[PDB]
Amino acid sequence: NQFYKPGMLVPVFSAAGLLKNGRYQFLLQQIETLSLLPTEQYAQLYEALVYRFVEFVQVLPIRLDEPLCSLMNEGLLRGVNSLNHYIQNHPEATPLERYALFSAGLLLEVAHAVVNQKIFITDEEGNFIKQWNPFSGPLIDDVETKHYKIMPLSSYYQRNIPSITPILVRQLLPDEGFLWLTSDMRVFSDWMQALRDDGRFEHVLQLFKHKNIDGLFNTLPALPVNLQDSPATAHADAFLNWLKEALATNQIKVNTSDAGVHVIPEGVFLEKTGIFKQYIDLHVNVPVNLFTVYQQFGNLFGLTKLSGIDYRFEQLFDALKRKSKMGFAGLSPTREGVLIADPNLIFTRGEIPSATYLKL
Amino acid sequence: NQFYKPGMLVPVFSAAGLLKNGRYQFLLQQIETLSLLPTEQYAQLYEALVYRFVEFVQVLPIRLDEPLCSLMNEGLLRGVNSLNHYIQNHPEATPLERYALFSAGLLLEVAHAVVNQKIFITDEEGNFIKQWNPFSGPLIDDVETKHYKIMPLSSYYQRNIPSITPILVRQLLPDEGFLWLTSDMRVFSDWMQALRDDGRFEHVLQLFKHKNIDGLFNTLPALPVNLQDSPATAHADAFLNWLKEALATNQIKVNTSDAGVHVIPEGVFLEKTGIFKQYIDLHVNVPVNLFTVYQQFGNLFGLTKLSGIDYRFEQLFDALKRKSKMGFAGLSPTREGVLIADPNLIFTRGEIPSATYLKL
Repeated sequence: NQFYKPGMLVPVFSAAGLLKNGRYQFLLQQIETLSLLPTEQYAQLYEALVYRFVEFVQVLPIRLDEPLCSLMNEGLLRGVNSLNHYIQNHPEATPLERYALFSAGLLLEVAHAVVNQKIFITDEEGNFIKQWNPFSGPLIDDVETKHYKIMPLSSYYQRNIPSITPILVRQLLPDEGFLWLTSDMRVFSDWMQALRDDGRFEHVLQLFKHKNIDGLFNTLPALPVNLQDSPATAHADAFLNWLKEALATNQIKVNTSDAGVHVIPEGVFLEKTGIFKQYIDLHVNVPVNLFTVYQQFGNLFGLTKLSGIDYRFEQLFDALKRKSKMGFAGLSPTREGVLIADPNLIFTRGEIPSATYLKL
Repeated sequence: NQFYKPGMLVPVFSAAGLLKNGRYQFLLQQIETLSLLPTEQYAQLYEALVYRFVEFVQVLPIRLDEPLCSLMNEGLLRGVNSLNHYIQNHPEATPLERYALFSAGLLLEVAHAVVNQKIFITDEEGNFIKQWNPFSGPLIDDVETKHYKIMPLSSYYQRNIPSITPILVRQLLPDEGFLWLTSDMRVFSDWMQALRDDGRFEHVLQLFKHKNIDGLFNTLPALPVNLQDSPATAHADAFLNWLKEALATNQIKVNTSDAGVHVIPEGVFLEKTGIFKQYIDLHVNVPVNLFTVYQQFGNLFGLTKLSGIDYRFEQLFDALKRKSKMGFAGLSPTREGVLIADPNLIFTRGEIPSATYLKL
């Protein structure tokens, strides 16, 4: 069992690459038999669904403290084992009911690919290229996408799971599959209810969750993932991890005159000669200058890339009069730095402070 | 204010036909000004959204005891009036926020087109041609669709509103519109929360619901709808209305030997020489024979049409021994009739009885 380490690069796999182990191919063979469908239709409906699911979730974990591959493997187990158990209780289950249950068990947690993290597509060095939009398709739609970073989000977006799930299910199901589900309104209704987690399928899905299910498959392999270093961002990764902990335990002034971090309605502002310098000056034994940490932060969030629209160089605008009375200015108002549009990538373990002095 | 009468035919309109009144064209002009968008983009994003919305909901009421056109008119008012009020409180609202709020207010109740009724597409006489699948597109996708019947459903499907809404919103929004919403995760999050009814937009949407909103538009016209008679089904319509009331007040044996109505897992069975004959024999002053009422029921539910897959001629299979001891049989087991796959079109005002003797 392998876990993601903050800041490492993950390779992208094809669904063929993720499904190559004999255990996954035996599961597909067993699903075909449970499906009651001819081979052409099993391939169209079930096989295509699995491949599109795996391509989409890749090796992402169900939650960030869970093992890699857990999203795909728990999906596949829930689907095959629920379907097997249900059939054993209801031998008359129709082909449509079977597809409905399988797809519900498979896709149950698919929204975790959206809410738990943002995915930064990078080059082999870790430089940001673009941010994955899961609603436009899987990572593999772009044949040049080879590596990505997992950027954790606060728990704030978990509230949207009930809205995201139905969208992503229709996005991932073959068109003919979704059309067939809509051809019976009672099945469709119970399928949509099943997908809502927290109807005829509620009992078996519950048994699955309490590990009380009779399974065809006990376990699925977790293939080894060669996580790689991110040399072009490493100091910026250490900076970010530090900033997250220090915000999580109120170690940093935010929104005051003194502080190098400000929350405005447009996001979280990180002032260069503020929060970055503070980090340098706190850590006297780490071998990096402000220039390099700031540049690497630029590399990490795509500050030079037009695709990185959420992360940009900004300047914000009493302060001078203060330095004249309390300092030596008596002998520019603007503050210089990086704006991150979604503070949930920075405040990942407590409340986002309210917007509160400097403006654009 | 016009209300739907059970069993009448509704004409189909084009969005151009539904939006022709000056008040709707003035609302669109005002929306363009509130949008902050150039004309090309307003047309792509807002105008296309409205036209696709109206085409989809046609003159359907928000609820079956509400006026015709109420779905489209409350949508349009909620959208324009919420957007106007919000802007007046937040003059800095971005173009994306404005589109988000407008689309949320517009589409809020769009799932009512799916859950409140089934729509039977008919010919000018009222003969069933096919059943509308709202997930495949609006009625006007088929250029031959000119008339339809509204077939009320029980309240059972209201539980699915939270799942149906997000699907139908993505289905109806221009692709570029949905993509733009997904480009900011905080806006997207608050938009999805707004769409969930029962975030930055919750306050204005609430004001709308409690009629505490400052509006640009007070009212929208309800165009007159020429509802038409359904001669090829009229006796079947009276039958159905009668069957619904009698089930709603336990006036009919169901699931017993004696009764002409049975609930099996596959739906509600209506026996020809049972429930149809009972109706004839209860109503000695209505001028119709069993043959005509049964045939017209066939016309109503498409029993001769392959598109009417939910409604079919069936035969189900003690009874003979009973007639030998208690009748004159001593001097076929099968029962003949119509199976309706979704009992929520028959039991529209109480619980569906449990499946309980005869089988396929």
